Amino acid sequence: GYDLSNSVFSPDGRNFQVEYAVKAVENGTTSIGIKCNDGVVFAVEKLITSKLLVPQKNVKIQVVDRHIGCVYSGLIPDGRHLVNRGREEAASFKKLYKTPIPIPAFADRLGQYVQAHTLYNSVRPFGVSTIFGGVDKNGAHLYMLEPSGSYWGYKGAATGKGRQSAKAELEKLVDHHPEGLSAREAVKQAAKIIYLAHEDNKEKDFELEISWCSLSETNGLHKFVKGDLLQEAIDFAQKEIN
Amino acid sequence: TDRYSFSLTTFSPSGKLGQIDYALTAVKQGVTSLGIKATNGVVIATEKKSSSPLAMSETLSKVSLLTPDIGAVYSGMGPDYRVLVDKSRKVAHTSYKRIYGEYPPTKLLVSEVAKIMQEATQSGG
Amino acid sequence: MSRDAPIKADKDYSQILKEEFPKIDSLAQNDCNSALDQLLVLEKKTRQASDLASSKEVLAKIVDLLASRNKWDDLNEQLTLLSKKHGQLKLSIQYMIQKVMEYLKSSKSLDLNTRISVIETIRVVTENKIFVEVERARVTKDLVEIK
Amino acid sequence: PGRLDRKVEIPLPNEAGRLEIFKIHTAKVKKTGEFDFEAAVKMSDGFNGADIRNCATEAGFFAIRDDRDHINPDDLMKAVRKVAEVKKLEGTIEYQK
Amino acid sequence: EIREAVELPLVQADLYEQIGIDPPRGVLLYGPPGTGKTMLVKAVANSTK
Amino acid sequence: VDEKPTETYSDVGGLDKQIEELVEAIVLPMKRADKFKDMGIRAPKGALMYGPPGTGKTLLARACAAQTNATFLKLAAPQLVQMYIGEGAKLVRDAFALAKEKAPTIIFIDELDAIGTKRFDSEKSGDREVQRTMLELLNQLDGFSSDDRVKVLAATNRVDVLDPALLRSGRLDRKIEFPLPSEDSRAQILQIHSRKMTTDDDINWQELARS
Amino acid sequence: AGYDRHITIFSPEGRLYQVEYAFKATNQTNINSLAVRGKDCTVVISQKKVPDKLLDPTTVSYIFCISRTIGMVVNGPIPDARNAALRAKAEAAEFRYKYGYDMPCDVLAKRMANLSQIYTQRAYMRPLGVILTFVSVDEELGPSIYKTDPAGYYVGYKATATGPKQQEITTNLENHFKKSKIDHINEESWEKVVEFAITHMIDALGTEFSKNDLEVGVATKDKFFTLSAENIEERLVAIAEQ
Amino acid sequence: PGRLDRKIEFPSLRDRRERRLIFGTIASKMSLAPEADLDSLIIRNDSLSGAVIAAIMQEAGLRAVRKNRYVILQSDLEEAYATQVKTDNTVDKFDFYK
Amino acid sequence: ADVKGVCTEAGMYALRERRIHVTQEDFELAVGKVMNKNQETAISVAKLFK
Amino acid sequence: VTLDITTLTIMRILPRETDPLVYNMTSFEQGEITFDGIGGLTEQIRELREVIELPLKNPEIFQRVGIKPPKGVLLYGPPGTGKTLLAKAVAATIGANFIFSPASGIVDKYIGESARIIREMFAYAKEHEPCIIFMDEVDAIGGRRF
Ligand SMILES: Nc1ncnc2c1ncn2[C@@H]1O[C@H](COP(=O)(O)OP(=O)(O)OP(=O)(O)O)[C@@H](O)[C@H]1O
Ligand SMILES: Nc1ncnc2c1ncn2[C@@H]1O[C@H](COP(=O)(O)OP(=O)(O)OP(=O)(O)O)[C@@H](O)[C@H]1O
Ligand SMILES: Nc1ncnc2c1ncn2[C@@H]1O[C@H](COP(=O)(O)OP(=O)(O)OP(=O)(O)O)[C@@H](O)[C@H]1O
Ligand SMILES: [Mg+2]
Ligand SMILES: [Mg+2]
Repeated sequence: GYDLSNSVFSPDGRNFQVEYAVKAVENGTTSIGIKCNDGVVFAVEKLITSKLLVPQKNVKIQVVDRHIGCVYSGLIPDGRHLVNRGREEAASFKKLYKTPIPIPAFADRLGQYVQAHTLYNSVRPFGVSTIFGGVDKNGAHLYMLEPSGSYWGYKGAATGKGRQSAKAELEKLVDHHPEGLSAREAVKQAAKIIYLAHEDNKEKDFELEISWCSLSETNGLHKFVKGDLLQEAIDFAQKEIN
Repeated sequence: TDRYSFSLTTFSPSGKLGQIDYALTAVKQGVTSLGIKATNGVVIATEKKSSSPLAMSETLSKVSLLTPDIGAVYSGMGPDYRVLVDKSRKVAHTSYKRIYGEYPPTKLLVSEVAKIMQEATQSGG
Repeated sequence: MSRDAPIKADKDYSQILKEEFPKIDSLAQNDCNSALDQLLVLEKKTRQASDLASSKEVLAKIVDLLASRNKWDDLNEQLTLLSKKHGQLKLSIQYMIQKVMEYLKSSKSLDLNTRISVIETIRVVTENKIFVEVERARVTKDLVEIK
Repeated sequence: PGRLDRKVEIPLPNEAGRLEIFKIHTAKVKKTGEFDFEAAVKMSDGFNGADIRNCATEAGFFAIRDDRDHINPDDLMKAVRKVAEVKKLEGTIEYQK
Repeated sequence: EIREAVELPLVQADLYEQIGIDPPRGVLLYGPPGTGKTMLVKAVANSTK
Repeated sequence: VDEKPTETYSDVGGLDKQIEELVEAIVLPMKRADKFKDMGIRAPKGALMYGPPGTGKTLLARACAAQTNATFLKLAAPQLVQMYIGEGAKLVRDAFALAKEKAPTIIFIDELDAIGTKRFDSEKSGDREVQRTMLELLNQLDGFSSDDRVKVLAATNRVDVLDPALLRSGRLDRKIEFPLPSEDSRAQILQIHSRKMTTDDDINWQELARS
Repeated sequence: AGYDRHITIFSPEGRLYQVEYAFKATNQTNINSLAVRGKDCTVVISQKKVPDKLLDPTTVSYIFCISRTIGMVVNGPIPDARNAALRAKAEAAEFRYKYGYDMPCDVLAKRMANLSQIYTQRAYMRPLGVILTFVSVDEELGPSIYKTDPAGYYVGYKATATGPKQQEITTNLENHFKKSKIDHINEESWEKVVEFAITHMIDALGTEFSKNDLEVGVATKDKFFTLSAENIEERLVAIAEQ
Repeated sequence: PGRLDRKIEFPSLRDRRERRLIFGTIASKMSLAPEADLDSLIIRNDSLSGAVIAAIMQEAGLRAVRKNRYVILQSDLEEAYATQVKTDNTVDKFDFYK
Repeated sequence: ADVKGVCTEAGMYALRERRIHVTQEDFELAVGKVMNKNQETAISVAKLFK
Repeated sequence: VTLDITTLTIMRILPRETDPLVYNMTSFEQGEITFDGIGGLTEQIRELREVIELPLKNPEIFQRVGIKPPKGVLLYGPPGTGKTLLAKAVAATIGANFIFSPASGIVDKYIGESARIIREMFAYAKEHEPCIIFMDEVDAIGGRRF
């Protein structure tokens, strides 16, 4: 019984519910966040379930404000509620203080919302991990938010099934470039480790979506990488894994 | 939501109310305090205790002031005493220093605080 | 650590300052003190492996100081400081102290000079109880002979 | 206690405690020349000490498939993914004094 | 309680008899065995001899 | 052994991936025992076979162990449960002693929930009698050598009921799942039964397999 | 009933086991702090640990600025740390607004304390599993440390430590003020109190520290600052040259 | 009764003078340092059994050989306490029910 | 139950004494030993065992 | 002592009886490895020999302290972690007398026969001393009062 809910406590410091929420996020697809010098670059592995689908017509990276990219894994519907909530909170701050929200401020807000869902009998703690960042005027920042309401700064973060492949390769990238790398050069890097993170997920086929927010390419807005730039990334990675 | 408005204190099958039977044991697991009533005065005396000896004890109070004529002293729980001392004072001002513009008699103050305990015996949550 | 930038930079400096070790070495001829300062700044390392390397530069250099008959007093104070500075890795410094005592026995010096330096050196390692001890007994019996 | 005075726990192999295990086990096998373990093993956690010697055995299967006689880091990086995957079949949960 | 129970009928049984208390019987010691039950039996045995 | 007939791979319908793993896991550390040694590794101790009932777990293992020849020991896990201890427990003891003489041999335990209890925290039950044939199993599946050539195949209906001391490699190292059939696989299965009886010549095996 | 510690209800022993379970969960970050009162300052030192190279080291933090005079040092999980950081900020705005001077630390100890009681009196609120150390320098009470805990109990301190290995620190502090025979070190400058603090911590925890493994917060008169890794580096050399 | 009359209880709880003797008899046998004190063992846990005081002192005597030293120092004696501690929330220095 | 253990306690007190007689003072102490025992199993409802 | 089967006289003294079971325990140690078993958990290897190997070589260092000579070890942990390998390595490296007992080969059908082995296996341990008694993967008689 004391292993069933969130308002319970147990004399092991465990609160079994919340730990079970990580297990939800562990069924998700790989999502990485590459922190570069100029901004942030997200990419998500998007499973192609069937050849019946209409392709490139589902976005798992949703914008909050005009400058904070948000991409999440775990329960897809559950995550859509958390993003809607952070779009309310962004909009409240934009009115009350007439500037686009800082990212350490966006962090406070979301952080509070999921923490809330471990203190009542009548709620369930959300089982999603978010990865969100952008450019504000104090510079680019990146945050990963655990379903437990835990978060930290990050020069590279990931979550998903293929968080195993992805993490080791991010170590490789801070030891390649310990003085950082360009946001343009990092499009090709997000392609490379999303492809490698589909060797823990090779029972299907997938589509790669890449988006960026960097100061120096997009004027500090959260945009998608699209057209011919996007296929250069696909080819690059495709040839390394062959 | 919430739906804790059902009583969490109930009669016991054997009679007596279990939760108040539990609470009284707890008073005898605490510190010790006593009071002697004299002809020309009243005294209360109690022990000051802390986790470690390197903690202060002047920043802690177990004899607390309700009115300039009425002090309280407890035995039982520290956290639970702290809140009720504040509520004791709040109700002493709002219902007797606003409506009679002075401090309440001891019997009258006693009774007020006995209602606050009472709704901690009745109702949920 | 959180950056790997210290690692590339530190290791790299170690190899380069072997090539700039002859330029230091001629310079010690004109003024030792200035050369000392240079090798002293070098051995400020935030990366572990490089400590082993940079301490070797100082061992060749101090041979000239030790042989001299005023400058070895100054040498005895610097050994003290090294142990204190950060710790700097507990393998590095414990290899140097030995290599110095070893050098003393081969330099040849006054009965007096030998005694007094040794007391200064056994004293540093009184406030230690790591690798130090092995050496400490050996130079203690070297000193017993003296008295 | 006093029948049983010391209670030693050996926990699961640590972050670079796996790396120390990897080095004795790569001596045993035939290998190309591998000392490029370090990144991959830390972030493929889930291994007990016996499963390190199963990453060697399963890498000598990935090796058999290719028709190779040596453990390659190409064989080894497919092996870590697979070994991890088979143990997530059932969990284990244990707590101590 | 042990010096009443074990030691007093060994030194002289008749102490009981003449007051007119009939002697207690058997001793059960209970408790976690870490409590030094066993330890006490050995302590008074070396002592009574 | 009695010598159980081989059913080969041609009375199997589908199950290509399962055969490939089965030969890989058990049969080839025996035959290429030289190359396991040349490589420098050790053989895996056994292979777990698990997945939903209907997939011909028991059928596959009999057919393939008879085809390739290796001494096939027939043990059903409930037989280890006995109300005797020191005689029921002694079938386990004599089952290694036998097996090390007749080595290389494959010890096929059908079901592994009867002695493969997840429980080892038992409260007030005769489950501490059951687990003494689980414990004695984990001892001889440790080397004190003369077990490097003795293997285990195990079939089981569910794999969520196994002991944490059978999650571990050294016991059953390779862990094979039998999946629900596939489009190609279903069509095959139907043709293997229907070979036995007489059909008309207007049959289409794809039609039945779509439907 | 089998329900008897799912809610904050007394036991046959007359106790709140539920609340005790909070104190077994104040030791999960396994960070340790020690905080000492100088003569005209307060100093609090805590450990910093990062589990990976891939976090940003700056943001990892446990010493949270509440007022510009009241620092707050958190032992126990960072989700409940934040919720505790927020509530406190709320009361600090609230006090200035209605009483027309900045919040006293003393008063923050009782508000956040009474709030804790309210979480163990509702039968649907789970208490924060954070021990807060509040450091301040007041002019009306002098330098003070107030420790609240998940029960809502609190007392003053002459020095205090918190953390799982905090018994060890208690030995150092007890021995130290036994020799001085006074509750506060007679030292007129904050520098040498940072120097003292680190020394007892090196003795107690048995490990020497570095710049990137420390986190230091200092309360002076009328301002609260945190020192960066660079200012901490200076302090460490000067212990060696005493 | 008539087979078993007496029931001699042994309590683990004891009292504050009896933990002091029991620490004190196991310290009579072994060597200590002047650093070491028996009086810092009272303020900790207040429910121990006799075997686990013979146990801590023994475990301290192994820790003693890893420094290499034949006098029990107070560094050793506190670390031994910290292993096989069997911590309670009914004992002194761990309460809020005061 | 209480009075049989009062009578036994007076003769263990006279046993300690080492005099044959039972004296009236033994019965001041004895009455006090059982009445004290009776209250030490009811303040937390502790059994006659561990 | 021997007896005759028709005169019933002691003819001569015989050495002690020694169960047939316990010679298997003295002749399975196989799975052997050096001082080092699994690495990076060396710190726990060194702790083990504090209790076991250190009073074996010199009881005279536990005499200076005036503590009881250390004995008794419980090894417990998550599975597969070389608890069982370490046990084969402290028998190999020191080379002190070993058994052994699996949890469930000392269990017998006949009662007062399963008491017999384990009593008589401590007896053996006092002649062939120093001795290490490795109980392996005990959960069989681990059981409570029930
Ligand atoms: N009062 C004490 N003083 C000194 N040492 C003690 C004390 N109590 C117990 N010990 C030690 O603890 C150990 C256990 O005590 P003892 O030998 O009496 O067994 P026990 O508790 O009856 O165990 P079991 O009956 O299960 O075998 C002994 O080594 C004993 O000397
Ligand atoms: N690949 C196949 N080819 C032809 N028939 C098949 C095939 N696989 C299974 N079958 C049929 O299904 C039957 C059931 O198989 P089997 O008993 O081996 O399976 P299992 O999954 O271990 O189930 P259970 O153990 O519950 O009986 C076979 O006897 C056979 O008739
Ligand atoms: N640390 C290690 N390095 C290399 N091989 C190991 C290591 N530990 C265990 N193994 C391998 O695993 C096999 C079985 O594990 P072992 O029987 O020694 O372990 P255990 O932790 O007591 O668990 P169980 O008793 O359930 O087997 C060994 O025979 C050996 O090949
Ligand atoms: Mg005993
Ligand atoms: Mg084992």
